[PDB]
Amino acid sequence: NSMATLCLGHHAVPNGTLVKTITDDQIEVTNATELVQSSSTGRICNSPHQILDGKNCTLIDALLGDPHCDDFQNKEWDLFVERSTAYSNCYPYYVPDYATLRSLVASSGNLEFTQESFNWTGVAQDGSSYACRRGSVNSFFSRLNWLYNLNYKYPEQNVTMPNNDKFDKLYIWGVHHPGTDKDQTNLYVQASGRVIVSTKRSQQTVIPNIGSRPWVRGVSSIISIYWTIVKPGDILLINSTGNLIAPRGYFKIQSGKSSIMRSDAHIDECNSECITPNGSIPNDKPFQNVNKITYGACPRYVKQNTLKLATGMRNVPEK
Amino acid sequence: NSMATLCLGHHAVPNGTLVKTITDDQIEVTNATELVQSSSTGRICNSPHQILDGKNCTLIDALLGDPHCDDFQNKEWDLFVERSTAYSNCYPYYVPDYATLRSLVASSGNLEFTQESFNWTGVAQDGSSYACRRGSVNSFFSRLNWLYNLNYKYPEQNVTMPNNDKFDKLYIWGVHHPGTDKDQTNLYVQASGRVIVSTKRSQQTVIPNIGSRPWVRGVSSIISIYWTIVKPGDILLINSTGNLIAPRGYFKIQSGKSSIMRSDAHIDECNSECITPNGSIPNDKPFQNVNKITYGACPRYVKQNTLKLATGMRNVPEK
Amino acid sequence: NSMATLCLGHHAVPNGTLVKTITDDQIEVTNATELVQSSSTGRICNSPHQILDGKNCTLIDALLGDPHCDDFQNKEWDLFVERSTAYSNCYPYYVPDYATLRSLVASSGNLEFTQESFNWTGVAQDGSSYACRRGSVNSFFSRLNWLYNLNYKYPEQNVTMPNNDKFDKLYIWGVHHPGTDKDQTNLYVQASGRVIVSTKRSQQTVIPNIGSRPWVRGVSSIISIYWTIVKPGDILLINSTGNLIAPRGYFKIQSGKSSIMRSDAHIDECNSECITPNGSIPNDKPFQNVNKITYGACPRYVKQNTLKLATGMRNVPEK
Amino acid sequence: GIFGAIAGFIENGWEGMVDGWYGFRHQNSEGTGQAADLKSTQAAINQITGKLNRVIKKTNEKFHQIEKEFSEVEGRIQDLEKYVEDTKIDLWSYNAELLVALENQHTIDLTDSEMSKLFERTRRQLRENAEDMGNGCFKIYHKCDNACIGSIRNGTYDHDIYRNEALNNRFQIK
Amino acid sequence: GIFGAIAGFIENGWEGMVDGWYGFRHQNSEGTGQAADLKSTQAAINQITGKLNRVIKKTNEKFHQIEKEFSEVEGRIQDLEKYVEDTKIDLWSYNAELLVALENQHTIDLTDSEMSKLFERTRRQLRENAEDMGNGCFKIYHKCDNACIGSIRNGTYDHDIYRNEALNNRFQIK
Amino acid sequence: GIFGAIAGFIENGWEGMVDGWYGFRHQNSEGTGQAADLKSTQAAINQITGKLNRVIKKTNEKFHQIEKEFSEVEGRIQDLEKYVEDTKIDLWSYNAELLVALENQHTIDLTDSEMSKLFERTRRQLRENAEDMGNGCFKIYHKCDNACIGSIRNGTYDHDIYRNEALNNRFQIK
Ligand SMILES: *[C@@H]1O[C@H](CO)[C@@H](O[C@@H]2O[C@H](CO)[C@@H](O[C@H]3O[C@H](CO[C@H]4O[C@H](CO)[C@@H](O)[C@H](O)[C@@H]4O)[C@@H](O)[C@H](O[C@H]4O[C@H](CO)[C@@H](O)[C@H](O)[C@@H]4O[C@H]4O[C@H](CO)[C@@H](O)[C@H](O)[C@@H]4O)[C@@H]3O)[C@H](O)[C@H]2NC(C)=O)[C@H](O)[C@H]1NC(C)=O
Ligand SMILES: *[C@@H]1O[C@H](CO)[C@@H](O[C@@H]2O[C@H](CO)[C@@H](O[C@H]3O[C@H](CO[C@H]4O[C@H](CO)[C@@H](O)[C@H](O)[C@@H]4O)[C@@H](O)[C@H](O[C@H]4O[C@H](CO)[C@@H](O)[C@H](O)[C@@H]4O[C@H]4O[C@H](CO)[C@@H](O)[C@H](O)[C@@H]4O)[C@@H]3O)[C@H](O)[C@H]2NC(C)=O)[C@H](O)[C@H]1NC(C)=O
Ligand SMILES: *[C@@H]1O[C@H](CO)[C@@H](O[C@@H]2O[C@H](CO)[C@@H](O[C@H]3O[C@H](CO[C@H]4O[C@H](CO)[C@@H](O)[C@H](O)[C@@H]4O)[C@@H](O)[C@H](O[C@H]4O[C@H](CO)[C@@H](O)[C@H](O)[C@@H]4O[C@H]4O[C@H](CO)[C@@H](O)[C@H](O)[C@@H]4O)[C@@H]3O)[C@H](O)[C@H]2NC(C)=O)[C@H](O)[C@H]1NC(C)=O
Ligand SMILES: *[C@@H]1O[C@H](CO)[C@@H](O[C@@H]2O[C@H](CO)[C@@H](O[C@@H]3O[C@H](CO)[C@@H](O)[C@H](O[C@H]4O[C@H](CO)[C@@H](O)[C@H](O[C@H]5O[C@H](CO)[C@@H](O)[C@H](O)[C@@H]5O)[C@@H]4O)[C@@H]3O)[C@H](O)[C@H]2NC(C)=O)[C@H](O)[C@H]1NC(C)=O
Ligand SMILES: *[C@@H]1O[C@H](CO)[C@@H](O[C@@H]2O[C@H](CO)[C@@H](O[C@@H]3O[C@H](CO[C@H]4O[C@H](CO)[C@@H](O)[C@H](O)[C@@H]4O)[C@@H](O)[C@H](O[C@H]4O[C@H](CO)[C@@H](O)[C@H](O)[C@@H]4O)[C@@H]3O)[C@H](O)[C@H]2NC(C)=O)[C@H](O)[C@H]1NC(C)=O
Ligand SMILES: *[C@@H]1O[C@H](CO)[C@@H](O[C@@H]2O[C@H](CO)[C@@H](O[C@@H]3O[C@H](CO[C@H]4O[C@H](CO)[C@@H](O)[C@H](O)[C@@H]4O)[C@@H](O)[C@H](O[C@H]4O[C@H](CO)[C@@H](O)[C@H](O)[C@@H]4O)[C@@H]3O)[C@H](O)[C@H]2NC(C)=O)[C@H](O)[C@H]1NC(C)=O
Ligand SMILES: *[C@@H]1O[C@H](CO)[C@@H](O[C@@H]2O[C@H](CO)[C@@H](O[C@@H]3O[C@H](CO)[C@@H](O)[C@H](O[C@H]4O[C@H](CO)[C@@H](O)[C@H](O)[C@@H]4O)[C@@H]3O)[C@H](O)[C@H]2NC(C)=O)[C@H](O)[C@H]1NC(C)=O
Ligand SMILES: *[C@@H]1O[C@H](CO)[C@@H](O[C@@H]2O[C@H](CO)[C@@H](O[C@@H]3O[C@H](CO)[C@@H](O)[C@H](O[C@H]4O[C@H](CO)[C@@H](O)[C@H](O)[C@@H]4O)[C@@H]3O)[C@H](O)[C@H]2NC(C)=O)[C@H](O)[C@H]1NC(C)=O
Ligand SMILES: *[C@@H]1O[C@H](CO)[C@@H](O[C@@H]2O[C@H](CO)[C@@H](O)[C@H](O)[C@H]2NC(C)=O)[C@H](O)[C@H]1NC(C)=O
Ligand SMILES: *[C@@H]1O[C@H](CO)[C@@H](O)[C@H](O)[C@H]1NC(C)=O
Ligand SMILES: *[C@@H]1O[C@H](CO)[C@@H](O)[C@H](O)[C@H]1NC(C)=O
Ligand SMILES: *[C@@H]1O[C@H](CO)[C@@H](O)[C@H](O)[C@H]1NC(C)=O
Repeated sequence: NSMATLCLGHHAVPNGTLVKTITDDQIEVTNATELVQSSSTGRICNSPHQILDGKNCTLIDALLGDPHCDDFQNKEWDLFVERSTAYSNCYPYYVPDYATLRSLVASSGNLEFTQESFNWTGVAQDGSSYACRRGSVNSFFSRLNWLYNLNYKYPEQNVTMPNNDKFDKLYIWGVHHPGTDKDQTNLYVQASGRVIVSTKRSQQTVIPNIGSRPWVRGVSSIISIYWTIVKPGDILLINSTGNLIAPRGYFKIQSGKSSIMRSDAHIDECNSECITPNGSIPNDKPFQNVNKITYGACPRYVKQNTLKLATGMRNVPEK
Repeated sequence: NSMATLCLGHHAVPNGTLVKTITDDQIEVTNATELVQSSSTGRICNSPHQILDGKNCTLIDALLGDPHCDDFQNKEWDLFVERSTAYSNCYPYYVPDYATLRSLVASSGNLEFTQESFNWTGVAQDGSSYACRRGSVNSFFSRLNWLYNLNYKYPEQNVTMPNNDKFDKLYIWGVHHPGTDKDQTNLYVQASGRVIVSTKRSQQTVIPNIGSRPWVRGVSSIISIYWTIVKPGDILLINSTGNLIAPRGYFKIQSGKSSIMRSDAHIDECNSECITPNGSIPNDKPFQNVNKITYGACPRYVKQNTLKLATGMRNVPEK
Repeated sequence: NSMATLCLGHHAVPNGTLVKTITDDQIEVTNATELVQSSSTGRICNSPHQILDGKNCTLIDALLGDPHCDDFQNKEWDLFVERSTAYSNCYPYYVPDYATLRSLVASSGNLEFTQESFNWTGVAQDGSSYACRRGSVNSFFSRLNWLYNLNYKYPEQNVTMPNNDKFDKLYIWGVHHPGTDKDQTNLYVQASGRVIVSTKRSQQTVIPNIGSRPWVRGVSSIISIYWTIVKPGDILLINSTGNLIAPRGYFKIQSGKSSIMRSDAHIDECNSECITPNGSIPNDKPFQNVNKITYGACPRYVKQNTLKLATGMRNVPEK
Repeated sequence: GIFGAIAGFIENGWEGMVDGWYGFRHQNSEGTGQAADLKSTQAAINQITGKLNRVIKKTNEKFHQIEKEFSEVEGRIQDLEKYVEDTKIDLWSYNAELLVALENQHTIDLTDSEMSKLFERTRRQLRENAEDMGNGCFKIYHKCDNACIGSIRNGTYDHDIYRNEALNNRFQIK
Repeated sequence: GIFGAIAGFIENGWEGMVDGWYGFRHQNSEGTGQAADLKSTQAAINQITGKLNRVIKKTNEKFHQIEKEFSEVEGRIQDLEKYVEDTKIDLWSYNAELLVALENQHTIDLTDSEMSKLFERTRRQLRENAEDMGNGCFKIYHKCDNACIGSIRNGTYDHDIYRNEALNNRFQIK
Repeated sequence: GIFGAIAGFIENGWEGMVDGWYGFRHQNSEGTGQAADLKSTQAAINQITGKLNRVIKKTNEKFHQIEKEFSEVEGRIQDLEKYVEDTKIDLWSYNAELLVALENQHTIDLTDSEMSKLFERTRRQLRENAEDMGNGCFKIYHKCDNACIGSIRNGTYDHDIYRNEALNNRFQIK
């Protein structure tokens, strides 16, 4: 009847979602999508990243070659996982800047060991200990050679070993600190001793300090652990008058995306790009509240547990 | 005329303020509020944070136990305030990584000292000096025990001290470097020796070097101050041929909101959550321009001294 | 019925550019401008910053006084450029905290040397070496004073030097490590010794270690390099049995805009506020993609190589 | 929002519309109907999908970093490793907090905009044959069957063939 | 601003409107008055108070951090300690500078909106009885006493009763 | 844009208008023509010039910093020196990406506004002598020679002179 009404409008839903804006702290919209990823299975996915389960061995213990860690020789990883249930079962030792040696070996990504022959003379090799037993059978670190006197003589070792290759070389070695002045002369028939390890670019000098250390697996001695990198054309020069824990070769050092993480999470046959100490998490969201420690393609850690991004208009329902 | 005119409009003021926008550099709105804190009383409020005025005492001089710092024994704080008028008045000492020791003691937040009787034998205890004088009476660092000869003998020491509690112990010990070859043998009878202070996890070795040091307060000697932390189930083990400034006990060391700040600001009885070396500032603004050094719930330090957030419309006034 | 049409429209361009927005990823506006400087000329402009081309000399070699670096004495700089082709031709040395010593000297900005008369008594000075030949004639580092035996004797040395000026003073010194116990006695007669360099605020103590070193330019020994800053009203205090590489004076240590940079880029006659290792770049744009290492008024390094800022409306051309 | 159309001169939204974001309800001789407008619905969706895809954007693949939990007291160097990671987290938290607030403020305004665009599209289409009742509805002053209504929503309303009928109803004695 | 009403077709603001932000001002045969609009005034304040509260607020509470000043030349590690803190300060100075520019640009634009919304809301009310003079004022073509004017400031203005008088004053032998 | 005028109800732009950003095209008794509008053009340009200068700020200018490349493996302290510089670059790369995005969104929406503002200014001016065709064009119902057109482009169009003539051309038996 000469009339017709045309109304224009927009939709609504019975159940909106609250989001934040510049103006309001909470306001209702028809839809939102979460931006903070704050959950996980609790299980590190074994792919696409080459995972290595350290089980009972710290990466340093596998490096030195603690007998109960012989499985890990010449291994590769993108992520080495250190477990809280790890123990050391060889000769007692300490590493000044332990953290650094752990960092650099973890970044190299492998324990590829290459054996070299140093021309030690007049010296007994392959020294073993009661504290570092390989089956109720005295033995020592698998990558370290314990030198001691042969027939009441420890001639001053002096040996060079040049890097005639492309790859840089990582040598691990140590200095023995006997408990008593007796242990010193029994092993090395000379008090004190001296270890001088040189490259054309670096120079480490150690004087062994004789003294009683805390009782560990039957010994009151200890070993200081040192590392040395030798670039191509350079030389490794070792000059010891006694108390040298000699090396057996070099570790092949590379530069890649490898690293190390501490967790007790189990490992499954799943696949996830992002790894945390809490197991893998999905990287579909831009932020995550799980942990500030991550590996790989991950969301950025923030403090918020939820950040809702509005994907719809204001929800205005029945007045 | 059957006329009527209805006009719509907005308010205005005479005194508008200029603000920055995306488009314009200075544009006049009707009202803006400041977002940058740029002023302070010049005074520190002693609540809600427990302030400890170090007066003439540095945190290190209170730790070791200076005579004139006697009033700080077993004291706690949230913010220790070191002053520039501070001085030392005891034996001359120096501390390798002084910055680290100060930092770790400051974050610990107490000087709660527990006595412990070490089993030193054949050695005179409680050595004093002309430099650290508690009146005319000579005495020494309250928390340190100077060991020296007894009946013209000093026998090589070996003493343990296990941590049989549930918390971390912090020991502060030292080594004596005398100015003369003569003073060495009058105190310790033997030549230079080794002080070996290890734990299961730590390891520390100091070799005393006899030499002429800067004459200070009557002596041309010096004491190297070191520290050690002992885990639960772990053991502190000292082995000294001589030259040992031995500890009288340990400090309890836990974590929390404690810190330290260099400032000469007077302290009043007010209430402000934010402390700066220039005094307390109100945290009602989100940014501040007073100092990058802050303690507490503070505005964030920026480089601007004013950021006016407009809280009104454009000011359009007269013609 | 003679009407008339009046149309409102806008600006359009055949050659629009694509920019990036909040909603669209590529969208065509009429005009934009680049915000990321991505290209360099490959040359360092000689102004406004006072470049000092080190050429075959590193800053440390110039500091110490490598004979082929004598043309760097008392030279000032705003930016020192170290070249990859540099070398050393004097006595073999090594500097613990090399990076630190190089850092603080580079920031000082000058090698201004001031001689001082240390009262050495009983020792022959100005020791030379074949490894540090000054044209077929033997000599040593220009800023260091090698002390050896005078008439088959070496008196234990002691010297003070105060800082009576209003500026900090930088002292560079060394300690000699002979390669055989033979050379140790033929130089300082004693078997080994101690070097004790102290101030009121600092303390340094070095024990020389005899033993062979990699053969370099004739000798199998080495010098360790140390530095000491003496503030106004303080004192430098040398005390040494032997093996001392004595200082000849101090360097003025200043604070300013000076720094150092590694680059093989040629230096050209031009002007550019911003310097990067791979060449000077313009700073009209707010961001840059050339290198994260810069010096001067530079744009901020970002990962993007292009960010176009729209300067016009959307381009809607001939439909 | 800033265009005063959604939660504005349109009192509330339609829970009865599920096949579009914006639409038309009408009343005439034949009865009532309801149709969603695709052009405006699609326009608002393509923008929100665009910014959603820009925000969710693969970036940030890191491998060997610094340590961030420590089991020993070390002081100076550890103080810094903590200050560094802490300073970084606060900054990315702020970036995250602001990004959400801006995108959400803009999302509301831009959807409010598309409602206003559709209204001004329909208003210009009707020329002089209808009036704004204020509730978001138009009072059409002529007989407009379902076919006629269809031509409005679909860009094919020819206002000339109704202009005489319409103006006669708008002005007369009443 | 972007709506072109404040500092736009509104040539200036009434410096003597002390009881509100937006409002009316009239002249009829009786007299000339003035009154503020509570709805548009409260709308603009609640958005500005809202953003003010987000911008103030905690939380930044920090207690033991790195040393920011140094009396000694130390070299490498102090270089880093300085660089870390300097890097942090520049980033926050940026965040603060940009935050104020965005807020103020929007604080201005949303107030310009509320002016235009009150105007459009008013024109929807007068329907066909008044005309937009273009300066922010309406010319009303019928006799409108003070109770009539007051009926425009609320939804009570019934245009149906003034339509016949207004259309005749609008259309005649001019 | 959010105002729906550029790339909206204006079907396309004019490549042939080189003396401004916004302008008039007319068709009347004396012929046709084109003329840029200076006010709207200068409004848009001064805003874009303004933000452009804030963006090229310029600040920064650092001298002695930390080393950022390393020829030797060193470990802990070097891991930190890299993590600090890396953390900073990602944060500035973010700022730069978000800045360009926000600015360009605003550059487009403000140029859209200036078009819509020029249309509304023209709409108010013509008052009751013209109808909105829906494409940014006005049908002017009376004889409007070049002087009349020019009086619109400059802001001095007296609708009163043409009102009676225009109102008759609008209402009849079409
Ligand atoms: C400087 O001062 C330090 C400390 O004061 C001192 O170091 C001390 O040296 C002694 C001697 O070596 C050493 O004594 C015994 O400690 C061993 C650890 O004891 C722990 O074991 C408990 C259970 O495991 C545990 O609850 C506690 O933590 C406890 O403290 C202890 O095992 C040894 O005793 C075994 O070995 C001897 C040697 O054969 C036997 O005679 C004993 O019977 C005993 O067990 C025997 O029987 C088992 C069968 O069950 C058999 O299989 C095995 O082979 C063994 O023979 C140690 O004698 C202290 O531990 C040590 N303390 C510290 C802190 O280091 C230095 O010696 C002093 N320096 C100098 C130069 O004198
Ligand atoms: C290696 O090389 C170093 C370098 O020289 C050398 O060390 C030097 O040793 C001497 C002697 O020990 C020492 O000399 C005096 O230094 C003190 C600082 O001097 C000024 O500062 C004081 C205020 O702060 C004030 O005295 C003056 O302003 C002074 O100018 C100085 O105080 C000492 O003075 C005492 O010295 C004798 C000691 O009896 C007396 O002559 C004085 O009166 C004075 O005090 C004595 O008298 C009072 C009166 O009652 C008495 O109560 C008190 O107990 C005391 O006995 C120093 O003599 C140098 O400072 C120091 N050099 C330095 C530090 O750089 C080593 O000796 C060398 N090595 C070897 C093995 O020889
Ligand atoms: C501990 O163990 C270390 C390691 O084995 C050992 O160090 C070695 O010491 C010797 C000492 O002579 C030294 O000998 C060589 O030094 C030179 C090598 O130079 C380069 O040669 C090649 C390329 O040029 C390349 O293969 C090398 O890698 C190296 O880059 C070289 O000069 C020597 O050759 C000499 O041979 C005779 C000796 O007289 C002469 O005919 C030569 O010209 C030359 O030396 C003489 O030349 C000049 C001529 O003007 C003459 O003036 C001068 O006086 C000189 O006598 C040797 O080949 C080893 O290099 C070195 N090795 C390392 C790694 O440092 C220690 O000696 C051992 N410690 C003890 C106490 O025995
Ligand atoms: C770490 O902690 C332990 C635990 O206390 C300390 O152990 C103690 O070390 C000292 C020193 O090594 C021990 O005393 C020595 O015991 C040995 C035992 O063989 C003994 O030889 C020695 O005496 C010899 O030294 C004298 C030095 O003045 C010599 O002059 C003398 O030799 C000459 O005299 C004989 C005459 O009989 C002549 O035939 C010759 O002319 C000969 O040349 C003498 O033989 C000391 O007495 C002590 O026993 C030991 N304690 C324990 C419980 O084991 C460490 O010292 C400590 N290490 C640190 C702090 O670095
Ligand atoms: C809160 O607490 C902080 C901490 O102190 C105060 O910050 C200080 O502020 C003062 C004054 O603004 C600063 O002192 C002055 O800085 C000048 C320039 O600094 C640089 O330039 C010189 C080059 O000449 C460099 O050598 C120097 O190392 C700096 O890098 C100095 O030139 C000043 O010297 C004196 O002499 C001149 C004569 O030329 C006088 O005109 C001056 O007034 C001055 O007295 C002086 O050093 C100081 O640097 C700041 N310190 C810090 C740590 O930041 C705040 O001021 C204080 N209050 C508030 C409200 O924040
Ligand atoms: C400004 O200045 C900077 C500094 O020099 C320049 O940036 C560098 O640019 C170069 C390219 O010219 C980059 O080098 C390239 O990146 C990779 C680095 O090599 C890795 O791989 C080896 C083992 O394969 C590792 O040992 C090493 O440690 C690295 O991890 C390589 O992918 C590249 O190798 C390519 O070249 C060789 C031949 O040279 C080929 O045989 C290979 O197959 C391969 O194609 C190459 O080395 C370097 O990474 C950049 N950053 C730096 C040095 O920090 C800028 O270019 C310069 N100019 C501008 C305008 O910015
Ligand atoms: C680094 O390793 C090297 C290995 O080559 C080692 O070098 C050896 O040093 C010792 C002592 O420094 C040398 O012994 C000397 O040999 C010469 C050669 O004839 C003799 O002339 C010397 O006799 C003197 O020394 C006696 C000491 O009691 C005196 O009493 C006597 O009267 C003589 O004056 C002395 O025996 C040895 O020759 C070298 N090795 C070689 C191959 O030459 C060095 O010690 C190591 N350094 C460390 C570990 O710090
Ligand atoms: C710092 O500088 C000072 C200043 O020179 C310096 O102090 C001097 O040290 C020497 C060495 O100890 C002292 O000279 C002594 O004099 C006595 C005289 O009674 C002699 O008995 C000493 O001879 C010993 O030599 C034998 C070895 O060959 C020993 O076995 C024997 O037992 C003898 O005792 C020795 O020559 C001198 O007295 C002091 N003081 C002064 C003022 O000269 C000190 O050494 C420097 N500090 C260092 C180098 O660390
Ligand atoms: C802390 O040190 C200050 C030094 O600045 C002492 O202040 C002086 O002490 C002397 C001796 O008691 C008085 O005679 C002076 O009047 C004090 N003020 C000066 C010199 O300005 C202060 O006594 C020391 N002890 C505290 C503060 O407890
Ligand atoms: C639009 O035009 C007429 C409206 O009645 C109709 O024939 C046509 O089908 C409409 N469009 C669609 C997609 O139905
Ligand atoms: C305006 O509307 C409300 C409701 O009636 C009230 O504030 C007031 O009474 C009204 N004013 C007039 C003049 O009707
Ligand atoms: C207004 O139009 C007239 C034409 O009649 C012209 O002369 C004048 O310049 C115009 N106004 C302005 C400000 O240009």
